[PDB]
Amino acid sequence: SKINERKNQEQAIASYEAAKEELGLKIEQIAQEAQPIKEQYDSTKLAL
Amino acid sequence: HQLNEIRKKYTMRKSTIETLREKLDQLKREARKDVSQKIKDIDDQIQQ
Repeated sequence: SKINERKNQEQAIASYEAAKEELGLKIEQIAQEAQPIKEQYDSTKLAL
Repeated sequence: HQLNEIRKKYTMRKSTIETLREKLDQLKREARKDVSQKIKDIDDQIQQ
């Protein structure tokens, strides 16, 4: 019974780890796309 | 004894649903406690 509880908990932890790796790649790409927006905002503020 | 083991497997399935019910109870209790704490913290931060 405890092995089954540990197995489902480990499956949830593995799903969370897979989500963490994919979300880390997603946040990395989101930051890479966001940085040009910040640069454009700074340029617009300087021009204004 | 194999038939008794099949009945034991049915009882173990009942044990697994009891383990599921206790896990659901603890999960709901921890979830309500954390959500209440988070709501109170968010409200305190908003008030601040």
